[PDB]
Amino acid sequence: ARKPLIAGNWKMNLNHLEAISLVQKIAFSLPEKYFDKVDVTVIPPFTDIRSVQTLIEGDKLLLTYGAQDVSAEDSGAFTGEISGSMLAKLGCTFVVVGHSERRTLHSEDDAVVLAKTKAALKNGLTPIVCIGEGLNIREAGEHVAYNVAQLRGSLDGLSADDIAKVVIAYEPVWAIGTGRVASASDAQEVCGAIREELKELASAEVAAGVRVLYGGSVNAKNVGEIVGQPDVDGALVGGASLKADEFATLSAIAAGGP
Amino acid sequence: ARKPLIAGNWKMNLNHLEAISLVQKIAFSLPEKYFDKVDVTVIPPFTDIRSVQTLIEGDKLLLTYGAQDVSAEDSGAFTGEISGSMLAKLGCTFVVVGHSERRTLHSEDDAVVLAKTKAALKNGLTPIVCIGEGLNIREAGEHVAYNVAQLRGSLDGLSADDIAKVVIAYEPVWAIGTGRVASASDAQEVCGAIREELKELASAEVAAGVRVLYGGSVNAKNVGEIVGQPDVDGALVGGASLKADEFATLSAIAAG
Ligand code: NA
Ligand code: NA
Repeated sequence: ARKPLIAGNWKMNLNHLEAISLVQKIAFSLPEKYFDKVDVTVIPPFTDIRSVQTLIEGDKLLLTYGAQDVSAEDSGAFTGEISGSMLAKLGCTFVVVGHSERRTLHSEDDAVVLAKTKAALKNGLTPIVCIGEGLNIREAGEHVAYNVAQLRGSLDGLSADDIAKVVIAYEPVWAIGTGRVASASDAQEVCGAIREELKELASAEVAAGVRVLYGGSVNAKNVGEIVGQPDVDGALVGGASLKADEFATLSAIAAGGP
Repeated sequence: ARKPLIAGNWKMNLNHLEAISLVQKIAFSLPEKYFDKVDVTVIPPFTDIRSVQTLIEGDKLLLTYGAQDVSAEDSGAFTGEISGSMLAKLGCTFVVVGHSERRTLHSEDDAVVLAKTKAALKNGLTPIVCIGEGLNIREAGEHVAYNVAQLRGSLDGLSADDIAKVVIAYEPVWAIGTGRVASASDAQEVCGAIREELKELASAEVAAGVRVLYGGSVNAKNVGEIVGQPDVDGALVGGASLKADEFATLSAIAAG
């Protein structure tokens, strides 16, 4: 009974004028009947969010939107950082936290991701909590255990009510940017284990409601068998999200077609 | 002479509505005649820049604006980062690089700051390159050498033409948000040392034109003595930049 979710992570691409054009094209390419069957959200750079807000609200589009990161702090002397309250006032629904690129390039560990998750929740945003193992962990066959500890650390101490407001994204690092998408059974194995660990972290009933996404080289050609898996509820899309035609097509596939 | 520069670093404060309100108030409070004697820029959070751009351009205000950070990378798979071309398209004039809060909380070293400086220059932005020593360095009397070392690292290998396009902000860490402003003579000591080092990294003529700011608990009461020093060309303002009247007053003081 979990509604599919497609989240388009633009990463560091597109100025505010290109952002408007991309969202216009996506909205025109994806017929409105599909939003009854799938949630579709675009996640632009911070500097683009205002422009996307005025478009989506002005035109009454059914796309939602979100941000690529958030500060763990409330307002204060944190030069360069963006607060949950700023994102909430812009009408963001989602915020990605702990993406692999930020865990590695900006030294975000599990405790930092937890603090960002809390800041998202305090401001009414839905955090997309990212986890995923490296090729070496995978090649050693210890990927399930690796992702479980990441999940435990990144949600540590949250109540059942709080966990019920998060989304989890499994993005194996070896699948980010590489054209090497996980097979459906690979995604299913880790996403099934994620939900099973959500049982202990916050009751079985909320475990069955939390949406778990696969991310990593997702496109219109591979999204179908991946999202079709019983424990995969959607996709965190990277490079495909910058291509209006492909992003709309893969979103419609995730919905189950017409 | 070098034209004074006042830069209001809002830090992580104000949503886009509050941003519109603050910029409107500053512009009303600082008469246009002052802009011939001082450059005044506001530096809002990324999410406020579109609203600030459209207001300043739309209502033809004389303030400029900038951002609080920029990526070293041109574009691509850097979730959460903002590129120099994104900022240039929004009409930003300045970008703060290497603020103490980012050097400490976000592990930005001299090499990262240099790369962000190059990305700023690549996109026609004016980087405000921040340097400054901690309390312990200062108490040992090692402050001048520490800041010169930081400066040489943050500009390593830049041409003289490229250095002429940067601004330097000396912000001792012990003065940031603490109310422990540097004395005028202490600010002059380091800012003069910075300009002296710029003569080596670039040239005498370039060093004579580069604007060197002081920051760290600046407000209307202490700005005058500090910016009146010969090698101090303005201020990088923290909390007072959020108070339109105070920010306008310290700007008018800086203009003479
Ligand atoms: Na599914
Ligand atoms: Na001066």
